[PDB]
Amino acid sequence: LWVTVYYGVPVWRDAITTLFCASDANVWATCVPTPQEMVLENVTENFNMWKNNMVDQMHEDIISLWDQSLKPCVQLTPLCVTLNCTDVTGIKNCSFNITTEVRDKKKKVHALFYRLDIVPISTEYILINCNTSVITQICPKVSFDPIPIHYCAPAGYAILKCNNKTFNGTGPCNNVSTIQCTHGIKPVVSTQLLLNGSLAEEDIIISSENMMDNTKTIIVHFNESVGIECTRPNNNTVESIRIGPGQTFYVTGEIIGDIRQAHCNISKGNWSKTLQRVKEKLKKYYHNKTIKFEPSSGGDLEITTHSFNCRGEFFYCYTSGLFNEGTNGTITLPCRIKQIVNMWQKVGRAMYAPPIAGNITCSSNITGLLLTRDGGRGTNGTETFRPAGGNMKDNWRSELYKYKVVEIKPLGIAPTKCRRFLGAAGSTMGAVQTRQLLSGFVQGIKQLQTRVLAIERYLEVQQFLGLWGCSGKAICCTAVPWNTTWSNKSEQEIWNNMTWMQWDREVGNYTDTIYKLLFVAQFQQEINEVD
Amino acid sequence: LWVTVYYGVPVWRDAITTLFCASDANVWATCVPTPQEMVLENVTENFNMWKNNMVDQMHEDIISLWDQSLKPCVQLTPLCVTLNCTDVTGIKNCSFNITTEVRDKKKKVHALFYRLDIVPISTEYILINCNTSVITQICPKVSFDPIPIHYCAPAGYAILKCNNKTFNGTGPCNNVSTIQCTHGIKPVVSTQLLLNGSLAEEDIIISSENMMDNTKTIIVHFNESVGIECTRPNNNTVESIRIGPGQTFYVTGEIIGDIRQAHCNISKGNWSKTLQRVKEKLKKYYHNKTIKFEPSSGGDLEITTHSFNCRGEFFYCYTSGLFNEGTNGTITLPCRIKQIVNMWQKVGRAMYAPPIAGNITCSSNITGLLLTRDGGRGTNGTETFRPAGGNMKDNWRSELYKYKVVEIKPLGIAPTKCRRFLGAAGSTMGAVQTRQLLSGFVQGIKQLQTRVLAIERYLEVQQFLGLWGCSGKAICCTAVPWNTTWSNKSEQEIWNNMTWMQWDREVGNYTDTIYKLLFVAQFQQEINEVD
Amino acid sequence: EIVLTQSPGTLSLSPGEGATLSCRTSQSLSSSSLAWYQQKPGLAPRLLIYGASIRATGIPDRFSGSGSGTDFTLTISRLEPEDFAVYYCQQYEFFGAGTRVE
Amino acid sequence: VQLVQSGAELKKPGASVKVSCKASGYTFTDSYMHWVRQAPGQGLEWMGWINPNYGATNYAHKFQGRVTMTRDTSITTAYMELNRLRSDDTAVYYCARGNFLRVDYTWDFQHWGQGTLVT
Amino acid sequence: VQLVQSGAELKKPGASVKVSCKASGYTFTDSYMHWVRQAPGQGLEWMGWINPNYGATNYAHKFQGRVTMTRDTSITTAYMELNRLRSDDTAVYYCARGNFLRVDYTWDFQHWGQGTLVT
Ligand SMILES: *[C@@H]1O[C@H](CO)[C@@H](O[C@@H]2O[C@H](CO)[C@@H](O[C@@H]3O[C@H](CO[C@H]4O[C@H](CO)[C@@H](O)[C@H](O)[C@@H]4O)[C@@H](O)[C@H](O[C@H]4O[C@H](CO)[C@@H](O)[C@H](O)[C@@H]4O)[C@@H]3O)[C@H](O)[C@H]2NC(C)=O)[C@H](O)[C@H]1NC(C)=O
Ligand SMILES: *[C@@H]1O[C@H](CO)[C@@H](O[C@@H]2O[C@H](CO)[C@@H](O[C@@H]3O[C@H](CO[C@H]4O[C@H](CO)[C@@H](O)[C@H](O)[C@@H]4O)[C@@H](O)[C@H](O[C@H]4O[C@H](CO)[C@@H](O)[C@H](O)[C@@H]4O)[C@@H]3O)[C@H](O)[C@H]2NC(C)=O)[C@H](O)[C@H]1NC(C)=O
Ligand SMILES: *[C@@H]1O[C@H](CO)[C@@H](O[C@@H]2O[C@H](CO)[C@@H](O[C@@H]3O[C@H](CO)[C@@H](O)[C@H](O)[C@@H]3O)[C@H](O)[C@H]2NC(C)=O)[C@H](O)[C@H]1NC(C)=O
Ligand SMILES: *[C@@H]1O[C@H](CO)[C@@H](O[C@@H]2O[C@H](CO)[C@@H](O[C@@H]3O[C@H](CO)[C@@H](O)[C@H](O)[C@@H]3O)[C@H](O)[C@H]2NC(C)=O)[C@H](O)[C@H]1NC(C)=O
Ligand SMILES: *[C@@H]1O[C@H](CO)[C@@H](O[C@@H]2O[C@H](CO)[C@@H](O)[C@H](O)[C@H]2NC(C)=O)[C@H](O)[C@H]1NC(C)=O
Ligand SMILES: *[C@@H]1O[C@H](CO)[C@@H](O[C@@H]2O[C@H](CO)[C@@H](O)[C@H](O)[C@H]2NC(C)=O)[C@H](O)[C@H]1NC(C)=O
Ligand SMILES: *[C@@H]1O[C@H](CO)[C@@H](O[C@@H]2O[C@H](CO)[C@@H](O)[C@H](O)[C@H]2NC(C)=O)[C@H](O)[C@H]1NC(C)=O
Ligand SMILES: *[C@@H]1O[C@H](CO)[C@@H](O[C@@H]2O[C@H](CO)[C@@H](O)[C@H](O)[C@H]2NC(C)=O)[C@H](O)[C@H]1NC(C)=O
Ligand SMILES: *[C@@H]1O[C@H](CO)[C@@H](O[C@@H]2O[C@H](CO)[C@@H](O)[C@H](O)[C@H]2NC(C)=O)[C@H](O)[C@H]1NC(C)=O
Ligand SMILES: *[C@@H]1O[C@H](CO)[C@@H](O[C@@H]2O[C@H](CO)[C@@H](O)[C@H](O)[C@H]2NC(C)=O)[C@H](O)[C@H]1NC(C)=O
Ligand SMILES: *[C@@H]1O[C@H](CO)[C@@H](O[C@@H]2O[C@H](CO)[C@@H](O)[C@H](O)[C@H]2NC(C)=O)[C@H](O)[C@H]1NC(C)=O
Ligand SMILES: *[C@@H]1O[C@H](CO)[C@@H](O[C@@H]2O[C@H](CO)[C@@H](O)[C@H](O)[C@H]2NC(C)=O)[C@H](O)[C@H]1NC(C)=O
Ligand SMILES: *[C@@H]1O[C@H](CO)[C@@H](O)[C@H](O)[C@H]1NC(C)=O
Ligand SMILES: *[C@@H]1O[C@H](CO)[C@@H](O)[C@H](O)[C@H]1NC(C)=O
Ligand SMILES: *[C@@H]1O[C@H](CO)[C@@H](O)[C@H](O)[C@H]1NC(C)=O
Ligand SMILES: *[C@@H]1O[C@H](CO)[C@@H](O)[C@H](O)[C@H]1NC(C)=O
Ligand SMILES: *[C@@H]1O[C@H](CO)[C@@H](O)[C@H](O)[C@H]1NC(C)=O
Ligand SMILES: *[C@@H]1O[C@H](CO)[C@@H](O)[C@H](O)[C@H]1NC(C)=O
Ligand SMILES: *[C@@H]1O[C@H](CO)[C@@H](O)[C@H](O)[C@H]1NC(C)=O
Ligand SMILES: *[C@@H]1O[C@H](CO)[C@@H](O)[C@H](O)[C@H]1NC(C)=O
Ligand SMILES: *[C@@H]1O[C@H](CO)[C@@H](O)[C@H](O)[C@H]1NC(C)=O
Ligand SMILES: *[C@@H]1O[C@H](CO)[C@@H](O)[C@H](O)[C@H]1NC(C)=O
Ligand SMILES: *[C@@H]1O[C@H](CO)[C@@H](O)[C@H](O)[C@H]1NC(C)=O
Ligand SMILES: *[C@@H]1O[C@H](CO)[C@@H](O)[C@H](O)[C@H]1NC(C)=O
Ligand SMILES: *[C@@H]1O[C@H](CO)[C@@H](O)[C@H](O)[C@H]1NC(C)=O
Ligand SMILES: *[C@@H]1O[C@H](CO)[C@@H](O)[C@H](O)[C@H]1NC(C)=O
Repeated sequence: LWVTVYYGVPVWRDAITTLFCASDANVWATCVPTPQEMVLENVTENFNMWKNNMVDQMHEDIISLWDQSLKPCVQLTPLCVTLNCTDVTGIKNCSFNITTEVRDKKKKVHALFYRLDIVPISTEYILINCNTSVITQICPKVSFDPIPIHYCAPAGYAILKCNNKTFNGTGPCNNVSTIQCTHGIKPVVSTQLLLNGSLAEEDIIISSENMMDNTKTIIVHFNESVGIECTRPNNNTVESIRIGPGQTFYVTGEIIGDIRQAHCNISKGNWSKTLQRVKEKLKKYYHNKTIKFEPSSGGDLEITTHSFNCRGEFFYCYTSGLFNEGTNGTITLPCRIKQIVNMWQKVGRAMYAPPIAGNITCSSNITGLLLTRDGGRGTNGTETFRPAGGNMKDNWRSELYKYKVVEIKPLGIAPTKCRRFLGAAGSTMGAVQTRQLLSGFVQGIKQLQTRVLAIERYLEVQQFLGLWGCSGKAICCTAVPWNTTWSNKSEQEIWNNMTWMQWDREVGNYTDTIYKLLFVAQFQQEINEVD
Repeated sequence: LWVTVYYGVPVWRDAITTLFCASDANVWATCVPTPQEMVLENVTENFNMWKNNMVDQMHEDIISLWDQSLKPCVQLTPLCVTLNCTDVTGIKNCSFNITTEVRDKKKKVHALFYRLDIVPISTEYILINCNTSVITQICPKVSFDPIPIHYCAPAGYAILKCNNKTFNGTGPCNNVSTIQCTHGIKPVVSTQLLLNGSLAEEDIIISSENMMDNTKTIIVHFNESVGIECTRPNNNTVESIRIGPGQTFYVTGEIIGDIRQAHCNISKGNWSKTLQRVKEKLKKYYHNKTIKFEPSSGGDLEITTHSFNCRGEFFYCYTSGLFNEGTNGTITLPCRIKQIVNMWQKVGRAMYAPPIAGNITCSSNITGLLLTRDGGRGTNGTETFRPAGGNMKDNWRSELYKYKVVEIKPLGIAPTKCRRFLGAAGSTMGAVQTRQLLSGFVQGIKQLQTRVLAIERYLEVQQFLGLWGCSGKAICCTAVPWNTTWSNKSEQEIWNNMTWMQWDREVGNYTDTIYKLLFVAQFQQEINEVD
Repeated sequence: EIVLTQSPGTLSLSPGEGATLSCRTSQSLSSSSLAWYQQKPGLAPRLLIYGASIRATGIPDRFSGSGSGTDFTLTISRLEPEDFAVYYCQQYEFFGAGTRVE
Repeated sequence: VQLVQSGAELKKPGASVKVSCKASGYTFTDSYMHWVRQAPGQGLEWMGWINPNYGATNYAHKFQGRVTMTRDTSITTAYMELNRLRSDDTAVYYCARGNFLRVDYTWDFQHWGQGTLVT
Repeated sequence: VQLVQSGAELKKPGASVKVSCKASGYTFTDSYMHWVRQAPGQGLEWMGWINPNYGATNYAHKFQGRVTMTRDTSITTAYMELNRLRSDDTAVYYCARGNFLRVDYTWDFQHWGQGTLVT
């Protein structure tokens, strides 16, 4: 048989590439608005939720957008002054002086600051993280709502989604689907309970890199949402403080009525039913032992409490009432409001979240749960699972676990007799390239780099084909005979009962071996023609 | 004979193009880490060290990286205050007050400043260049070490290196070599003695644009390194001063022990031997006269003294003991430490180099020497050479003098009978294009512009070939006959004992003359085919 | 719960001999989950092999090891005088008792 | 890697010790600071690890409730406080940096500090 | 190009003159400020040039040690100080900007100032 070059082959390899956000018609929609799906029969791929790259790109893209969106906003470096704070409870009435819009005049102002937002230096205080970070007020009239964000692959790449319902996150998938853009991924911020996520279709899904390793957070996806309604019941009045030419500093002031506590309600009915289901499921994935739950260990109020972000107000709700051992009721959780918060900890940056008049309410759907396992030689056959926080990428591993990014690779060199998107991935070689697959190779600075790179890969494949005498045609018979050492297989074995992927795995060792022969054969043919 | 188009020809022309730094696995390695070399037999090229462009790009890329690296660093605009300075010698104990991290509180602090870093306004002083420039502290925990930097050419270009040992910098080269990436070029900073450079292989190499012109620095490369060990022996203690939210200002304070002088040792053995060799060599490149040396003229301590940068401390060592007229010993040079330095003089910028606890030592290898020539009608037959400083590009002309950047130019139109990297540069036309040369045309914003430009040149050559009926083939016989006016030469003269370069020089006048005929001939052929 | 028993014996040997050491694991784990440690008499322990086959920096060539599933093994070809100290097999979290060489 | 630990002292029943593992010369934030208990002439034990960027800590089942592991990142010094010590707490105490610090992802404790032999 | 020089005065043996060549209306930093001595009804002479961004100066062999050429860039005024003048120093003094200022790289002095006839 003789070498034969096929262009537009449905095969791929794992790779790292720049994607781009799309969103739907704000911090995110400053992304270009759009989602086709096609099932891939007979295809099995080894997915990996943990060694993925879309989480490591989603993290950096959240950092980049949060830094970009907070550049034309106020900087509270003039506000780092001594604060005369008295009791108004966890709230302090703080009086201080400022350099007003007329610079040679000083004005005394008042503001209600929470005790978590100030540290002492008596009654003299300063705003927390002034002497380590540069606080930046979150801009009003620009909402920071987590709108759904799709991830569309660039030219020459594709995204495979695993449709197996019981898929835990690692290993083979029963049947997959190539898509352009992922589903709406709300970029939520949480610590111990994943909020507003995607529910599991049929069953509870538990995942870790290795359960016997204890430094590795265990993700648990609920197939049934648990309602959670939470609220800040204080009647705040927002006061504007002018500190410069167009810079305004919004503070709380003069709460009206009772100073009530922010609480976070969960229902004792659906909760502990879902938790008993989780307990039943975690019985099987270990040696038989009693499965039961403990509160969080010591740590930063950022990890010891279920934190999130509701309407720009940062809640820190204790979860000791959830993970401590059954009828209808309510599991009302105390919460602490924090204004100066530094999430995704950047040394030298903070964030003053401005206050809101009236009250707010926070209704969300718990669709997940992050856990960890205590170790030691504790015997007694009971495993103590505590909630775990920090390492923010986990919150986006729960939404990017079905997806995988693959690099499409043409030039599937196979032998034949002659000489001289991804719909057919699982199909055998016997019984379309130009119509469907090949046209999909061209159809800020990040998304410009990925498009220039798409152009380079299209030219670095088209030039190879042109140098192998294949300028205008997709299938070429070539003048290089098929060696016996290149895993010699019969035509029956190859073009029947064997898919393109297994063939790609078969002769991956002979890359840059047939290529040199093709170059020199084309050059020999042309130099014979000219002579 | 008939016109014939060859694609992948080994010829080139001098051009200006964007390169890119590579480095090896910091300011520079924030560059993408990698270097093939191939000798070019029978090739002579007219190199020019002075009208080069890599020095004018290396200068701007040092400016760009030094500006980029000093953006997230402290700005000492609050520190421009009155300084109560007394004697501690060249060092002054200066006490002053600052606006601390709490803005409505002032704190008195102390600091040891050199007398060169302050100017009077008594005992009241201010930091030098406050009222003309914005001082920017060089960031600690980011080393500014001059790591070796390679220069790799983009797609479609190449770098020729001259391997002739006695090559002074101008004129023909005996044999050259095409490379991808240059050798490790340490971007050192010096004034009168080139430090840590590349030694000459066999003999001392002297260079100027024109020696009879006196405004033009004479570079001298030593083929033997001269050891030079230098040191700041003061036992400094660094004190941190907080001036803002995360901004720290590092000062000297409380020297322990004797206040000793920074000195720079050279050996009187190897020096004046190397200088006698330089004298012998400079006897020949002028009319016969006695060759002998004088100290530097008047000028800024930046040019009157051999300056450099050792571990971030800026030394200014006087060289009057070197260029003033023989046995073993030491030539110990006094030095003055300067913290506030403004090199590559940018109006409105400075640089506070932070201090270091303990002592430091500065062992380096003098591999070069910059000189100039006094003029006048001085008679007596003695030529007075003084060291010369400033014009920083000279320090990188000593490292980028063997290299030259060339633009690869296909479409080497030659006549034949028929009708219808750089390895073979010096080879005759009789007795490879696709295998070796053509695949090398595609294989920040600067390095993205140069790659988009590579794509444009590949499309502006491939489109030309496609419009000349040469879509998939590299060698084309065409329907345009070879005029007698296009320097008509026989087949024997052209395809034997004549290289591609001389042929390119022969018919360079007829660009955009055969091209129009090729366009109209292809269009005539196609319109005949359709009719 | 992962039980890491170790073989008995005190290995009354002289310099220049060899030594075979072994550690058992209670579950079918891969080779990456087990490491070996020198335990000196009263100084800080150091690591030789992590992953059951990959040596560590600053360590001579005389130590090698292999094993998959159960019955992991360490072998030393030339016992220098400093090598007559205790040796520990480390799991994820539970260390080993430590086989003895005199 | 420089780890500079503190000094030991016998603590009576009901006291509290605060041992430190002051680090220097590396990225302290991206580094676990596992703690290890050496029983006297006996096998080691795993006290617990502390991620220092968030304080997220996990102790052993044996010492769960009796120990607490604070960390300071400004001066890049991790802490370990042990209350309610008894006379059976005779041991040595070291701090090990590993768990993906080295090439392998599994717990591969390389650098160790100076020891602390609180009885 | 505007060059505004200063006024002259006869200087006795041992005095010091400080003549100026105050420039305006161009890039003073990227411009040499060569000095030229006109002997009385005789050929010219090259006193010396001064690069003003660094002060790097080169004088003639005749006046090496007796002259000094300072420059000020803030007010874009170059200086030339001559000490130890004798009665044989009768001449005129002008400042010429050239040496690649014009198209040609070689010394092509175009614009000249106002003259100064210190005897
Ligand atoms: C999980 O998902 C749930 C469901 O999506 C989220 O809960 C919603 O959060 C949004 C965004 O914060 C809430 O929208 C806000 O509601 C407020 C009340 O709006 C009502 O009342 C006003 C009159 O006062 C009517 O005009 C309006 O139609 C409603 O009837 C408003 O205060 C907010 O408006 C403010 O923001 C918008 C930005 O879009 C500005 O344009 C406005 O000027 C104004 O500043 C806003 O509309 C919504 O109410 C919540 N729904 C429920 C059912 O509670 C959870 O937040 C989410 N969980 C997490 C952790 O993110
Ligand atoms: C021409 O070329 C020579 C040779 O390369 C250069 O001289 C070297 O310069 C480097 C860079 O400044 C010097 O490296 C520095 O050395 C110091 C001493 O290190 C010794 O001691 C410490 C213990 O104190 C040991 O750990 C170490 O192994 C050595 O034994 C250190 O103070 C420096 O470390 C500092 O910088 C690094 C940045 O890489 C930081 O990571 C550190 O935290 C710390 O801040 C540094 O290593 C080197 O010693 C010099 N060599 C000699 C032989 O003198 C010349 O500078 C160069 N000339 C010019 C003009 O550039
Ligand atoms: C997530 O699901 C995957 C499967 O989709 C689980 O992989 C399973 O891993 C265990 C070991 O951790 C395998 O057990 C052993 O495998 C070897 C071959 O590798 C075999 O020789 C042994 O007899 C034993 O079976 C198991 O086969 C493998 N697959 C399946 C289908 O069970 C993974 O553990 C799951 N993890 C989590 C955290 O949810
Ligand atoms: C560096 O080396 C080059 C040669 O590689 C030197 O070029 C030489 O330049 C001089 C004039 O400066 C030439 O002398 C004259 O050349 C003309 C022809 O151009 C000739 O007609 C005269 O008789 C006389 O020879 C010389 O030929 C030329 N080349 C060589 C090989 O000597 C250059 O001067 C060197 N410069 C420095 C500063 O090192
Ligand atoms: C993909 O789905 C298939 C079923 O379509 C899973 O195969 C079996 O599924 C049943 C029902 O959940 C389990 O009891 C069996 O243990 C599964 N077999 C094996 C060999 O695991 C398959 O596991 C699914 N893949 C994933 C990753 O969950
Ligand atoms: C989520 O999964 C659980 C566990 O499989 C489902 O609970 C089962 O519900 C069926 C309903 O017919 C009962 O027969 C089973 O006994 C339940 N199992 C347990 C363990 O209680 C639950 O229905 C699923 N939820 C959804 C929305 O599909
Ligand atoms: C929060 O406090 C404000 C204080 O002004 C309340 O607004 C007042 O509401 C009363 C209702 O009787 C009106 O008569 C006043 O005119 C309102 N004042 C202003 C300035 O608007 C507000 O109602 C309080 N909110 C709640 C939920 O109690
Ligand atoms: C939590 O999930 C439930 C469904 O499980 C959501 O209830 C639906 O909300 C949509 C919103 O478009 C309504 O159109 C449906 O009628 C609701 N379904 C039912 C059965 O009530 C609920 O909104 C989710 N909660 C939040 C806060 O988003
Ligand atoms: C390139 O090298 C050749 C020798 O291989 C040089 O040619 C002669 O070299 C000798 C030895 O240095 C000199 O004495 C001759 O004067 C050289 N001849 C000429 C005509 O110059 C050649 O000069 C070298 N090229 C350069 C630029 O140095
Ligand atoms: C650097 O070049 C000089 C000058 O050619 C070399 O010095 C010569 O060394 C040889 C050694 O055999 C002596 O015979 C010559 O007399 C020396 N010349 C002079 C003018 O003194 C020196 O060896 C070269 N250095 C290197 C490292 O190649
Ligand atoms: C530079 O001065 C410091 C001042 O502290 C010296 O450090 C002291 O060194 C002595 C040596 O006997 C010790 O006893 C002190 O404890 C050290 N003090 C501190 C704070 O570390 C240092 O040795 C001096 N360096 C030199 C080269 O003399
Ligand atoms: C100056 O150059 C000499 C060689 O001429 C360097 O000495 C060598 O340094 C390397 C460093 O890797 C050592 O491995 C060699 O053994 C040294 N050679 C000899 C003959 O001693 C010297 O290091 C250079 N100086 C500096 C400061 O870089
Ligand atoms: C704070 O304000 C009260 C108002 O009565 C005043 O008496 C007190 O002195 C202030 N505190 C400080 C520290 O200035
Ligand atoms: C603030 O400034 C005012 C200026 O009138 C002064 O009266 C007051 O004491 C200052 N107090 C504080 C706490 O900064
Ligand atoms: C294949 O994926 C499709 C997606 O539409 C799904 O309906 C189907 O159940 C999957 N196949 C199996 C065997 O689960
Ligand atoms: C919250 O504010 C709304 C708006 O007026 C009011 O109707 C409601 O009673 C308030 N409730 C609480 C609990 O603060
Ligand atoms: C999958 O394999 C079956 C085997 O019977 C075959 O009929 C089917 O066509 C294959 N899938 C595709 C997409 O060709
Ligand atoms: C083809 O087979 C021959 C058999 O002799 C062998 O020598 C040669 O290396 C093979 N070619 C390649 C490219 O593997
Ligand atoms: C400088 O400090 C000394 C300290 O004794 C003080 O007496 C003196 O007045 C100060 N100088 C000025 C100008 O304030
Ligand atoms: C600096 O400020 C302090 C404030 O206490 C004042 O005492 C001192 O005189 C001021 N001195 C100088 C020199 O700026
Ligand atoms: C040609 O360059 C090579 C580079 O390896 C060098 O060895 C050789 O000496 C050069 N030729 C001549 C004649 O110098
Ligand atoms: C320099 O510092 C080192 C470090 O302690 C010391 O050993 C040496 O004696 C010092 N020497 C001088 C000359 O300052
Ligand atoms: C250089 O010219 C000689 C002339 O004899 C020839 O033999 C040699 O092949 C040429 N070089 C190349 C690279 O072809
Ligand atoms: C070709 O030669 C003829 C001779 O008559 C001349 O007129 C014509 O201009 C030439 N063509 C070109 C393109 O030079
Ligand atoms: C300054 O910052 C440190 C951490 O770097 C913090 O512990 C300290 O409390 C801050 N200072 C004051 C006065 O609050
Ligand atoms: C202000 O800057 C000028 C140069 O522009 C300098 O000569 C002068 O000394 C500076 N002023 C003071 C008070 O030092």
